[PDB]
Amino acid sequence: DVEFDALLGSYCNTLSLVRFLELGLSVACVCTKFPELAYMNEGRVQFEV
Amino acid sequence: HQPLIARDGPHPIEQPTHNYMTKIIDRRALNAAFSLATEAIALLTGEAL
Amino acid sequence: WLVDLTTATQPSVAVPRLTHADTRGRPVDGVLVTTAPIKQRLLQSFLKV
Amino acid sequence: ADGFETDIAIPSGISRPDAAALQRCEGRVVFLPTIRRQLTLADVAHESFVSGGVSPDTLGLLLAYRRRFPAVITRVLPTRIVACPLDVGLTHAGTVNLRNTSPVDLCNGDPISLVPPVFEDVRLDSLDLTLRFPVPLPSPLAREIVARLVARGIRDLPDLNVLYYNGSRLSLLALGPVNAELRSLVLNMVYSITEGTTIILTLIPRLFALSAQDGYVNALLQMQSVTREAAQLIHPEGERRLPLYEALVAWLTHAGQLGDTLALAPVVRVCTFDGAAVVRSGDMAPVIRYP
Amino acid sequence: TLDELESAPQTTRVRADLVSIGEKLIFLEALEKRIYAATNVPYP
Repeated sequence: DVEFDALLGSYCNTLSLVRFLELGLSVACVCTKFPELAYMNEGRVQFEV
Repeated sequence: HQPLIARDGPHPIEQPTHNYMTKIIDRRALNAAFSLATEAIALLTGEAL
Repeated sequence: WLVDLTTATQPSVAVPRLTHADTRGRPVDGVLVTTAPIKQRLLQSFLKV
Repeated sequence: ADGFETDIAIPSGISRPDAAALQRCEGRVVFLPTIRRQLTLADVAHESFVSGGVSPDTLGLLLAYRRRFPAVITRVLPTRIVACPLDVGLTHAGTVNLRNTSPVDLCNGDPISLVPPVFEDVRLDSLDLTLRFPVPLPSPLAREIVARLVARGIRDLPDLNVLYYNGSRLSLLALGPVNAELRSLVLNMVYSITEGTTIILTLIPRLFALSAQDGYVNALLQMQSVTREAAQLIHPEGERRLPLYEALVAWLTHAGQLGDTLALAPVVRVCTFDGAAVVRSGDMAPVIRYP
Repeated sequence: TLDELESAPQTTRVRADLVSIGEKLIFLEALEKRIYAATNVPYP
C-alpha cells in the first residue's frame, strides 16, 4: 500500500501588459506630467481670440 | 491576478481581491478484454507440440 | 455566427512549450469538431481550405 | 494468485471523521449489482435500492438480495475499497474473515444466512449517502426470527420475545418504526394463506366438515397413499362462476414468489480453526463456502 | 512531492485541414473515418 499527496504543476500565470501610448487613444490627449503637482491651487489657461 | 482600475470617484475600493484557485482533478479508468481459448494456451506453452 | 464561436471563449492559461505550428504559419489557436456532412457544407461554401 | 477482487472507488472529498467509520467497517456483508473489477460506491449505498420515490422496506430488501450479489469487504485502503464476492471469488481462496453485526453468538459448523437489518446504521455526511449492513445470523434461527416478527404483526390486527440460543437471552422488543417497516410482509402472509385456505376448502368442500380424528385420518391416508386411486378421492364432481382455476394460478405464483424470499439459503458456513469454537459479537469469523 | 514536466520537440508533418476564421487559424476535422469507423460506439 502506497499513499501519495501530490501537488501538480501550478500552470496558471496571468499576465497584464499596460501602456497608455500603445493605446492610440493618446491621439485624443495632450499628456504632460508635473513631477510634483499637488502643491498648486489653481492653474489656468489663457485663450486669445 | 485580478486586474484593477483606479476609479475616478474618491470612494474607497475597500480591498482588492487576489486569491488562489485550487481544483481537484477527477479520475477515470479504462477497460479492455483479451480472452484466449483453451487449446490456444497449450500451443503457446508447448504442451501440445 | 462562425465568429461567435471564436469570440465566446477567453484565451486560457497556460502557454505550451511545443506549440502546434504550421508550414510557414502562425501556431494553431483553436480546434473545431464537426460531424461528417456539415464539413462538406463548410468547405464547398463559406470558407477556404 | 488468480484471486478475484472487486475494487470500489470512493469519490474524493472525505472528511477525517468520515474515513474513520469506513476504516472500522472491515468485515461486513456488502451487496453490488454485477460482478465486475471496478465499480463506484453509489451502487453500494442504500440509496441505490430505491424504486421511487420510496425507500425500500423489508420486503423489497429480501427481494433485492436475490438480485444483488453478496460480497465481504477485505482490507480497506484509503484509495479504494477492495471486496471479494462470495459466489465466485471464494471458490479459489477458501478462507475469509467475517465480523458479526449480530448479537447472537456463532458455534462451529453453523450455516449462516443473511438477514436485512430488521432485528436492529452508518451514514456519510460529506458523500451524501447511507449504508445499511445486513445481519449474518444462523439459518435455523433465520426461519424463526423472521416468523416471530410476522406473528407480532398479526397480533396488531404469551411472549413472542423469548428466543434462547446456545445459552443466551434475546429481546425482540428491546419498537415504533420497526413495526411499520415490516407491514408489507404481514399482508402478503395473510393474503397467501387465506387464499390457500379457501381454494383447498372449495375443491374439498368438507375438510372442516368431516368427522374428527378418525374419519379425517382415513381421508388422510388414502390421500397420503401412493396407489392409483387419486382423483376420485378429491373432486366434488345465467349463474356466475367462481373463477377457481384462475385463482389457482395467481395464488401459486404468489406462493411461488415467496419461496425465493423466505428460503434464506445457507450462503456462508463458518469453520473455526486454531481458536475457540464460540465466535461472539464483534469478532472475525473464518468463512468456508461449499466446494 | 513536487515534480515538473520535461518536454522535447520532435516535429512531423501531418495531413490535416486549416481554416482561417477572423483573426486566428482554426483546426477542423470530422472524426468518422479515423475514429469510430465500424464499431458499436455512438458518436458523442
